[PDB]
Amino acid sequence: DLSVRSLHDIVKPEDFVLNSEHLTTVLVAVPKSLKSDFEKSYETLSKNVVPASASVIAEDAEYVLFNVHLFKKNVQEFTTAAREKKFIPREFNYSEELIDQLKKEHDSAASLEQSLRVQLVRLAKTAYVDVFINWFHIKALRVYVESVLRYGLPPHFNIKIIAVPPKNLSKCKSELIDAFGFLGGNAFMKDKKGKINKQDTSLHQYASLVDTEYEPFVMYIINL
Amino acid sequence: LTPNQVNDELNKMQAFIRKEAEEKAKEIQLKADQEYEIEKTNIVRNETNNID
Amino acid sequence: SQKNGIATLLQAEKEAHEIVSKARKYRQDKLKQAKTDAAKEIDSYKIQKDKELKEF
Repeated sequence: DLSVRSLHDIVKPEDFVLNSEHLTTVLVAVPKSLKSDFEKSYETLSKNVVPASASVIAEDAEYVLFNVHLFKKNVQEFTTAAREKKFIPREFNYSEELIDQLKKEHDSAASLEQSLRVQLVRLAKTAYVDVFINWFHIKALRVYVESVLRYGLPPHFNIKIIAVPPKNLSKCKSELIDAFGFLGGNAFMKDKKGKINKQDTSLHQYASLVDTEYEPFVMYIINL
Repeated sequence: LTPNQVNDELNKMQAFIRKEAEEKAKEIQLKADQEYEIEKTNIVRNETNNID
Repeated sequence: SQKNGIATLLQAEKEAHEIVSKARKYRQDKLKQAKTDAAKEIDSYKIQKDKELKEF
């Protein structure tokens, strides 16, 4: 789309002339309707407009992109005259450094996104494992210390990880509560199930830093 | 555009190209006449004052 | 007709630019000329003072 775009990959030595300074090239972004209107008008926009220069070097859906060659002084008259007709000039000259730098910007931008994406996909996967080993280290620690706080002695505990098949968690949690619950409270015990996460209330979050609903024995629920 | 108009613009454009070059070249070599004289009198006047 | 119009004009442009180049050439030589033709008057003026001194 033309509104900021200047071409740099469709250059040619004759559709784009600037080698001294007498001749220059102005590009004109012309709506499709207006394409005939430009082919007719191009010569009249200023005096000293080079003959038959008006050709569509590039074309898109909304716009057709023209080149016209003309004298440098006359470029001011040309541009203003172009805007009355209700075209929009896009200014690009054929200085060597211009052509090269825009081309470079496309390339340098593809190379930055490319390198980065490969390191970034790799970095997350490598990060993922480390934070996994570390998450379980805290839970193991957390559970151990808690057990000491709630049961007291012995410091030697019987500890298991039980794999529950998906959607049997609530039924599993209840059965454990009935059997073992008496140990940590014979009155501090109620039936409960599943794990609900909230910021409505702080109850039901099973934690020792904010007030929660007291579980009858140490049980922590891991959702993956 | 049509072949008669493209030859009409072709004679007009190369008329300007030369004319601009000729005009510029004329200011350039005119100034050269002025600079030769001023600077030539200065170089003389300065050192003839030393000799005196 | 695109590379017909461009061509007539490119030939003109290189001939135009060369005329401009000739004038700058002329202009650089005139500035050298100034110093050369000033240097030639100073050393004639010098022995002229010396001549009227050696008489003195």
